[PDB]
Amino acid sequence: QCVNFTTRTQLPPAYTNSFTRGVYYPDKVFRSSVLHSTQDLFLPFFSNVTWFHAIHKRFANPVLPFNDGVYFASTEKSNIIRGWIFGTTLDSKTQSLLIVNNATNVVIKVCEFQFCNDPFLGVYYMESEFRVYSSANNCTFEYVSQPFLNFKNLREFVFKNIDGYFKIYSKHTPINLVRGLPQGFSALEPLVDLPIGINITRFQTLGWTAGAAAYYVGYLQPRTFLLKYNENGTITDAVDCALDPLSE
Amino acid sequence: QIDRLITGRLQSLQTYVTQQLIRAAEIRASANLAATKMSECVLGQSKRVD
Amino acid sequence: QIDRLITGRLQSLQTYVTQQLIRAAEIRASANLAATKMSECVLGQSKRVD
Amino acid sequence: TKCTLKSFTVEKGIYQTSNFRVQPTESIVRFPNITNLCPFGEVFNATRFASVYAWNRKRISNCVADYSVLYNSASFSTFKCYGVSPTKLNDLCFTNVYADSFVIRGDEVRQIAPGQTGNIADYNYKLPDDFTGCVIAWNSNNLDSKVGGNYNYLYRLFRKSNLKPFERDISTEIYQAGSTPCNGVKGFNCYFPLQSYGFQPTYGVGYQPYRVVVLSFELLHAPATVCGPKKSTNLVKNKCVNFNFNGLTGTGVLTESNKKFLPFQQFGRDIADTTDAVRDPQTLEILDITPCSFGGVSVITPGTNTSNQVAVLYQGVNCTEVNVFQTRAGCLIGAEHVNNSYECDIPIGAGICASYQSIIA
Amino acid sequence: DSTECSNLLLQYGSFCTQLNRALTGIAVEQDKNTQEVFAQVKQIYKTPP
Amino acid sequence: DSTECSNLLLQYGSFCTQLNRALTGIAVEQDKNTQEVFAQVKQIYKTPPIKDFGGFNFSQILPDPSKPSKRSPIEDLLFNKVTNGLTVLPPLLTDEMIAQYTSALLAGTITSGWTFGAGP
Ligand SMILES: *[C@@H]1O[C@H](CO)[C@@H](O[C@@H]2O[C@H](CO)[C@@H](O)[C@H](O)[C@H]2NC(C)=O)[C@H](O)[C@H]1NC(C)=O
Ligand SMILES: *[C@@H]1O[C@H](CO)[C@@H](O[C@@H]2O[C@H](CO)[C@@H](O)[C@H](O)[C@H]2NC(C)=O)[C@H](O)[C@H]1NC(C)=O
Ligand SMILES: *[C@@H]1O[C@H](CO)[C@@H](O)[C@H](O)[C@H]1NC(C)=O
Ligand SMILES: *[C@@H]1O[C@H](CO)[C@@H](O)[C@H](O)[C@H]1NC(C)=O
Ligand SMILES: *[C@@H]1O[C@H](CO)[C@@H](O)[C@H](O)[C@H]1NC(C)=O
Ligand SMILES: *[C@@H]1O[C@H](CO)[C@@H](O)[C@H](O)[C@H]1NC(C)=O
Ligand SMILES: *[C@@H]1O[C@H](CO)[C@@H](O)[C@H](O)[C@H]1NC(C)=O
Ligand SMILES: *[C@@H]1O[C@H](CO)[C@@H](O)[C@H](O)[C@H]1NC(C)=O
Ligand SMILES: *[C@@H]1O[C@H](CO)[C@@H](O)[C@H](O)[C@H]1NC(C)=O
Repeated sequence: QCVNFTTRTQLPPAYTNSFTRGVYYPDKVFRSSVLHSTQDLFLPFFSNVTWFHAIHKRFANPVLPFNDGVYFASTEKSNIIRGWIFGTTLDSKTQSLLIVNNATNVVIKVCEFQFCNDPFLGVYYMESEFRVYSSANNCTFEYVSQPFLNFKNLREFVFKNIDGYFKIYSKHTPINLVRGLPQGFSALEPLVDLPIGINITRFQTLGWTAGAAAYYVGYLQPRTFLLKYNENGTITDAVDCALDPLSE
Repeated sequence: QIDRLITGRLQSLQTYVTQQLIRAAEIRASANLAATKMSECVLGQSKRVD
Repeated sequence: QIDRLITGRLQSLQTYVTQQLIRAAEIRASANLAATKMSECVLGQSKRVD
Repeated sequence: TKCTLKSFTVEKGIYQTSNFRVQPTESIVRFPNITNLCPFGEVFNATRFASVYAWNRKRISNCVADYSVLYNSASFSTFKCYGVSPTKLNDLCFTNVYADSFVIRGDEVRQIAPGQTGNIADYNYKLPDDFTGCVIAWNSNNLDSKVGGNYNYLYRLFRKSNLKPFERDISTEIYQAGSTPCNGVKGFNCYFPLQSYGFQPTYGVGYQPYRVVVLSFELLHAPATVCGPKKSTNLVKNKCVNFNFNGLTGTGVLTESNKKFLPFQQFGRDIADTTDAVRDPQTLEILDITPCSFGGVSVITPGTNTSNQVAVLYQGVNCTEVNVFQTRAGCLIGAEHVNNSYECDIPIGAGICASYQSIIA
Repeated sequence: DSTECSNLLLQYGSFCTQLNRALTGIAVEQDKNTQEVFAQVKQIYKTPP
Repeated sequence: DSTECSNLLLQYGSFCTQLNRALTGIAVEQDKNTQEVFAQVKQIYKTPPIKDFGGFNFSQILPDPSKPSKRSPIEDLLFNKVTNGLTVLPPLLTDEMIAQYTSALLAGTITSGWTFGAGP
């Protein structure tokens, strides 16, 4: 069951600076009071990231190419974002991922679904509206895990497809700025690795009212960073070796 | 594969020992100069300029 | 094939840097001698024979 | 010393001859807890099994399979593998496991194998010639058979062409024995394709039903979510042992550490990018791994024409881990330490010297 | 300019860094030699006309 | 600890012997350097208890009896301002011994001029 929306007011997506966010732990290795340099898919500091808005009319749910790595930031309050869509063609011809977070727990499924052109949810002020797919033919992997969850809460996410391992990184950050991204440093820890081993090149983020929601999309690129580990082992600062000559 | 690792690590070790020998030659020249300064400036008064 | 070329050229480069370091040590010794001569023969009169 | 200098006469001095190495004593392996067991209880001892023409394919993935328990069960009258080794099942890894469960006669068990020609192989269930895995069969007289005849299980008897590998056929199209047309109505030379089995307890060996489950492995580019079990031994600390922690193997002395790992972190590295701490998969504690106390062995000797007495220095080695005196250079054995001071004769290091007068340090 | 060769060369570690560092040391050493031989006076003197 | 790697390494001859020999030569040469710089006098001289040197003040270069290492203030400042099969061999002369040698040189050059360098 899908439904077309036509009450949107057409508006091009905005772009905004990345500042000094997007640094994640490249491995499970503890380090203390040392400077470590590694070559891994990293988001260059101070780049334009795509900005998607949802406010009332805006409800931006486009479908974007994955390339080799994607950065998700979400200045999210009251949990309007409930899932994600990952795959190649997003139909029953091919095999895609279903990564969702409903009112009980998070479900990770690798099945041949039939996604709607307009996948969306709805909350009555209690949620009883599930319009995200129409069929589910062949599953190949099901996984249940612990739940991941003025804008107050910030969610950071990095996704990669390296040798069949789907690495997800995350951080919860307390923010108090209303409109755009804050300025500061935040290291992302690895939360879960998915041994999916499938091709993925395209993805989608998951009258009526459009709740106050916003999120950002950035892209990962192969380069070299210089990461600072403190005594307790947390990445406090990082240096992009190819940003500007001083950092180099 | 172990022979490849052995020749690589052996080349690294020989490079390290060679540069250690060169640095040791430089340090030995500096120490001979320091001994000469000790003898001629500390144990005596030197007429040599600078 | 590229590994053969890489090990050969890296050996050649290391050899070149090794004699460069040795000749640099020799030239540094000669320059230290020249500085000593400048100090003791140009900036003063030396009692050291020859 | 004579062997190292390659001479029978050794002049006075100190010579580095050997390299001390604290040999490992135990071999310690710790692997995480064996959780998420595969649902083998709903497969191999389920209530009812499927028919041979409509075999249920059960897929096993995202779990650890303990093949020891199944392999040590003696109720399986036929445990034959065709592409792998039964004694290696608990170590090798596979992407996924497909279980093909069906019921056939006690004599038709052999036909579920490559290179076999028969009714079951051609019209009911076919395996490829490059099949890998195991075919497991066990007697089911006391479960499937009934006094009045178990007619629930059907099998395909006549088909126009041989079966392709892992192909099902759930259609009930009427077979044409001869050349006369048949539009789905039975006639003189047109019979039903599926036949019911005549399972009765009174029959001897040869007619009893056998529940047969066939496991086939896949080696696709996806990660091998199905692996064998892991056997973790006990932990011995504060000794030079062989440790292998989740694929990280080496030698060292394991002690308690006051460093605080973040929960996701497993390994730890120092400035020189060498492993120094690892988190134990069984118990969430951090063990500092210091290297086993190696050192260069030096032999202190006067001239062989003077005496044959020697003193031994273990450089940078604590005396408790090897006339036994502890210097800042290392552990010096064979030299009696005196409280008086002389001129240096044989240099040891850190202000200590050795001389022959007995060898004094 | 080959990227495959450079990728294979990266697997040899830091040999290139050592060679570049040694050559840079020699290069600055030459300038230090010239300074220590000739720049012995911070005072520029001129002969009278 | 790999036995097969060592078995292969025996086919390479005495490269390890060469490297250990060269490093041992460097190690003994460092001690020889320190001997030739500092161990130039075989008499250990001490400064007199009364520091009456005609108004000259050597307190910054003479050893401090309050310190446990018996280093001079300038020496203590210098020591404060300067910060897998591999073993670091300690030097033959400790920092205390080098401080004593320097103290003997200072005491000789203060109480005796250049005479202690050419005899009694
Ligand atoms: C919402 O709009 C989209 C875009 O017009 C619809 O997607 C098309 O659906 C028709 C079937 O009616 C297909 O023939 C087209 O190929 C679809 N377009 C694309 C790009 O795939 C979608 O079906 C609409 N939703 C509903 C419920 O009708
Ligand atoms: C020699 O010099 C030292 C330091 O230059 C003098 O020590 C100072 O003494 C005065 C008064 O006695 C103190 O207020 C200073 O704090 C001392 N300085 C230090 C660094 O401790 C010393 O008096 C001088 N004269 C003699 C004879 O030793
Ligand atoms: C990002 O893109 C927009 C338009 O595509 C451009 O105006 C902006 O300057 C870009 N950002 C940077 C940092 O160049
Ligand atoms: C959430 O999704 C799971 C998976 O289908 C389902 O079992 C559960 O009932 C759902 N909960 C709610 C509240 O919709
Ligand atoms: C995938 O689903 C389709 C339709 O549901 C089915 O015809 C096909 O056999 C399925 N593939 C497999 C491998 O079972
Ligand atoms: C994945 O699919 C895309 C098409 O969306 C294709 O360009 C790419 O080559 C595929 N990659 C693999 C590894 O199959
Ligand atoms: C490391 O954690 C401890 C927790 O007791 C804290 O006291 C200390 O300040 C932390 N280090 C830094 C650099 O913040
Ligand atoms: C049937 O097989 C399952 C396999 O998981 C096993 O747990 C169970 O004990 C078996 N039943 C009997 C009666 O042994
Ligand atoms: C694993 O088992 C050990 C021993 O029972 C227990 O201490 C530990 O909490 C278990 N879980 C994990 C995640 O290590």
